[PDB]
Amino acid sequence: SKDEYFDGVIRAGVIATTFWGIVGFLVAVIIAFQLAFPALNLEFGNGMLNFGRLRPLHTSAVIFAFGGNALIASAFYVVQRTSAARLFGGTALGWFVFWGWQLIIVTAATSYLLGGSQGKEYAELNWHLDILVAIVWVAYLIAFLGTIFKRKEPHIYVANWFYLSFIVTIAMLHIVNNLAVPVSIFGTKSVQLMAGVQDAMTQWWYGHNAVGFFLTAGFLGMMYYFVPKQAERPVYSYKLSIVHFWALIFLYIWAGPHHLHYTALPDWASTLGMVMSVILWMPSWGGMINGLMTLSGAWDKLRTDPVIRMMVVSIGFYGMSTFEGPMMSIKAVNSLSHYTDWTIGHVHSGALGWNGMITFGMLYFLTPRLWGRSGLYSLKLVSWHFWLATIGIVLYASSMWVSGIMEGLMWREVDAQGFLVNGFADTVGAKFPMNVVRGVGGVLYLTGGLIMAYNLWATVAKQPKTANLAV
Amino acid sequence: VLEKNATLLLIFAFLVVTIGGIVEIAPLFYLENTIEKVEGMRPYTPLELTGRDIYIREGCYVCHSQMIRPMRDEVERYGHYSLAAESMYDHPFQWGSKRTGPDLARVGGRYSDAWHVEHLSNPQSVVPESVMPSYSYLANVPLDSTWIEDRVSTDALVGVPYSAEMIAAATEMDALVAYLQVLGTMVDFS
Amino acid sequence: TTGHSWDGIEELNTPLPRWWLWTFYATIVWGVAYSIAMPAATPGILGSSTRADVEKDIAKFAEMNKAVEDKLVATDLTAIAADPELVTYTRNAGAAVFRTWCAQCHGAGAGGNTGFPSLLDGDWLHGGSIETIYTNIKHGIMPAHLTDELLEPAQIDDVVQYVLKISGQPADEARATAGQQVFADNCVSCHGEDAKGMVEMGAPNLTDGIWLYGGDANTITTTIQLGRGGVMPSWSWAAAQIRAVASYVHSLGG
Ligand code: HEC
Ligand code: HEC
Ligand code: HEC
Ligand code: HEC
Ligand code: HEC
Ligand SMILES: [Cu+2]
Repeated sequence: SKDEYFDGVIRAGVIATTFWGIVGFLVAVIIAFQLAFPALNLEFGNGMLNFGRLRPLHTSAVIFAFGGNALIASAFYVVQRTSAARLFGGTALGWFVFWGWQLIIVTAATSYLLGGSQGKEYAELNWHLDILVAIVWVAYLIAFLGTIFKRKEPHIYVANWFYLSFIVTIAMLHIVNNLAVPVSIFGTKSVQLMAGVQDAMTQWWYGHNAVGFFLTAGFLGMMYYFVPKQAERPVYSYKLSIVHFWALIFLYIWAGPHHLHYTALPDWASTLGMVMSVILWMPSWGGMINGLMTLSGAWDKLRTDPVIRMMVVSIGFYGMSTFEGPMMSIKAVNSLSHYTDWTIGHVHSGALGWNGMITFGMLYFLTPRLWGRSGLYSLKLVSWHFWLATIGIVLYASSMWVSGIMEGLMWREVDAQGFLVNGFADTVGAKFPMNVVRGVGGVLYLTGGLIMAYNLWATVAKQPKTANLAV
Repeated sequence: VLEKNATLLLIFAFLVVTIGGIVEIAPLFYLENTIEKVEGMRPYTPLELTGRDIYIREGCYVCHSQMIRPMRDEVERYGHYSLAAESMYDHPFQWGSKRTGPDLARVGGRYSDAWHVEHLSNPQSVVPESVMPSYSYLANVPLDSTWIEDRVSTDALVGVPYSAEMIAAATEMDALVAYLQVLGTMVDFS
Repeated sequence: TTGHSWDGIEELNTPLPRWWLWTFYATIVWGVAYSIAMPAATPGILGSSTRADVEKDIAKFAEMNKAVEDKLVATDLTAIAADPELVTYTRNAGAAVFRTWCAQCHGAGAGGNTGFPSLLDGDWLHGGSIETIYTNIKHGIMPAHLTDELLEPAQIDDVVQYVLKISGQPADEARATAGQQVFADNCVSCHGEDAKGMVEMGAPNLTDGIWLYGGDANTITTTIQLGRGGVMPSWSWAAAQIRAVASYVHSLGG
């Protein structure tokens, strides 16, 4: 039997997705405030709040915990339905992935503030945690790929192409970038296998591809399932799906050196990164086109359905960032952009605008269904959430652009006499209003997250036994 | 097609995804420019190595870059643009990604130890406008150096030229200052 | 539309958008062009282009502003402070250079703080002359009496009180007699008697007015106990600029 879809894990992951979203974004707001007012840092005593330590916590919680859980819930729900079979690992393998993932985030929460970090971005957790994550991910791929193997229909939905790719590539990236000799039990009590330029390359190959697969590909899978899930029928382009997918999947791995522009990294590598990052523009947009064009005719729905609003706007930000990224990947542009708040602007445009928004919409869609509910408790709240999230994202982006341009310019600016026009401190001071506005925008987005939490909770209350009949 | 075939799709994906990594990462292992240390350079002294770990633990990297780009203005501000050879020993590499604070790569003497102590103790005190967090605990905690030998041994395994003699021979604030003082020094003297 | 449905979802067989195609192809073409043009070429740079552009940037900068610096170098530091052409451009830019390099220790104002000298004022530890200031800048930069058996716990207190009297007048009679005697013995050698101080040593005058230095009895006790040990790092490596800065610092007082 077991004809019914295993909703179990998806339910757990969805709720946790909301929870981690709140935790991660709140850390985001707090650290932002710390940039605005350093007092928020403990003056005497490292303690609980210190920016250097908290920052990676924000990073990991937001990406792996929030984004990660979103990916788990979405992939488990989506693959099951798209292929029409009950999850291959079942409660056992899949639930293991749930608890295991939970353990991973919990360990991050304890470990990071404690000070144990490799110092490698998006890599920060210590080796023991790395082994745990590798194990959980291995289990996760078996469940997912197994689900595909067990499918009913002969064809495999493109959404699964993206999810599947994301799964495999992240595993490879994680293993490779994490090679390190353990000196001690924890924290970064390991030293990376590589050093210098090589370490930088491995790091950014890993680092970009992280957003590339974890944040883009996997989420593209989400978009592929959820955007078309609507009352309106067909409008899409399958051939684009094919071109866009392969081209993206191939091209994206080359993008690593754009991080490294005008650094110690050899010129040839930097160039390869730039060129491929520019080629990357097309496939990435292919995703957005495929998503949006699908809406055509359907647009009237946008006023009606806020979940749709979220998905659509999500693609808007996605395209924007996928455009801005290639531009910043040009050496001349990077010359200005690098080390400035602009990089952050770019990150949150994609993070809040694309990743968060699509996952949000995804959850609003799925959680009622998984919960054995016709719909969310209040649509109005989804709308309010939509607005809060949108203004917050835009405010964040605007502030960062102003700050970033100001910083790059101020840093580079030379006088008539040839001397440096501004002290670094002057640039720092210039940045303050930007820091505050950013703090506010992020705060608003966070509030939207709270509204989501309230709404979801209300809906969650309704029924025990929410097997949703056959499905 | 290959739409239908799970194994084929998986294999092609793994293959497609691999090319960039093989093309970019692998050749670097082989290239000498990125491998060769500056001639003068030696590995971090045990105090400096410990301090570097502290710099890692604290999260200094999150605000401070250690990579000078080859532009005139940054050369003017920071000093000689960073060279691959400088980072040869760095497991893991410290190059920044963000400059909330200024670039640290070449503070090969720029400030006195005393200044560093006061500043780390309370950045606002020395630089009123600073965003930097206060790190007074550094003064509070002493180093046991139990682990230092293990750390150097591991680094040697990794390729760092520590002598047996170096291992045998080997406050946190002291270590951090020691680390900061070495940065970028290797190139200038050599 | 295509025949197979994936739970609700069906997909249209549609063509790639022409513009999308064009942009994709264009990017590819640009990439090939870039690679041929970059490392594998472009004209303008002999050999092969690289980060080598750095040299060009510096070189053109040098051509453009070499004259200004070169003119200044011939001129003496005193002259470079006076003259608003070089001299005034030397204060604003020297002042420009000052902010970037010096401000973090000596204050944006150049007024200084505890542990760092006030460059604006009249008082100079190493000497106010142009040569002295220049030397301070170019080549960069107090004995622990607590230990020297004789000084001890009490001797230090006494000397501190006496110095505060040289600087002004507090009231402590034991802390005065003893201190006078000690100062004449030891301190006076570097700080002189009546604390004129000696510029050669960088020993500051004890007969000063209220400055940023820890005048308090306790602070004086600490400096006497433990001694000083302050550094002015050399700008000869890091820094022409040193000269303009000397001209600026000199201009600062007057
Ligand atoms: C922190 C590391 C400093 C740097 C950066 C700069 N200065 Fe400095 N300077 C510093 C100290 C602690 C002292 C006092 C040293 C002592 O005798 O205890 C000084 C002294 C000077 C002087 C001499 C002043 C005098 O009384 O004769 C000059 C002229 C001076 N400093 C200039 C100067 C310039 C131009 C700087 C930027 C290039 C600069 N200093 C940086 C500490 C520090
Ligand atoms: C984020 C906020 C940080 C944190 C995590 C660190 N620093 Fe910094 N730092 C920051 C700013 C905005 C500034 C400029 C204002 C100031 O000088 O106080 C600095 C400055 C420094 C400097 C001086 C650099 C220079 O002027 O050449 C140093 C040496 C420095 N910071 C060191 C340092 C260390 C060791 C850190 C980890 C404990 C650290 N910083 C963290 C902002 C931030
Ligand atoms: C020989 C060298 C001596 C000796 C024998 C004494 N002093 Fe000190 N002193 C000396 C120098 C070069 C400096 C400057 C230190 C620095 O700038 O880092 C000082 C400084 C002091 C100060 C501090 C002045 C200030 O607050 O800026 C004091 C209070 C002082 N010296 C006192 C002092 C006393 C009481 C001595 C006899 C016990 C004495 N000095 C001897 C150089 C030298
Ligand atoms: C991926 C999802 C994601 C979400 C959602 C997110 N962030 Fe971040 N955040 C990141 C990443 C990635 C970085 C690291 C950027 C870098 O290393 O350049 C970061 C870094 C930051 C920083 C450090 C900035 C700096 O200059 O060092 C702040 C502040 C911040 N985020 C605030 C926020 C706020 C406020 C929110 C409010 C919702 C938020 N974040 C939500 C991903 C996210
Ligand atoms: C989350 C959504 C997201 C999307 C979508 C995205 N990136 Fe980014 N981008 C990031 C993050 C996170 C960083 C910061 C990495 C770091 O910490 O240095 C970044 C930084 C960058 C930088 C600046 C690196 C530096 O330090 O100067 C470039 C260039 C870049 N990305 C290119 C791209 C390209 C090319 C694409 C797609 C074609 C893209 N981005 C899409 C998240 C994203
Ligand atoms: Cu990237």
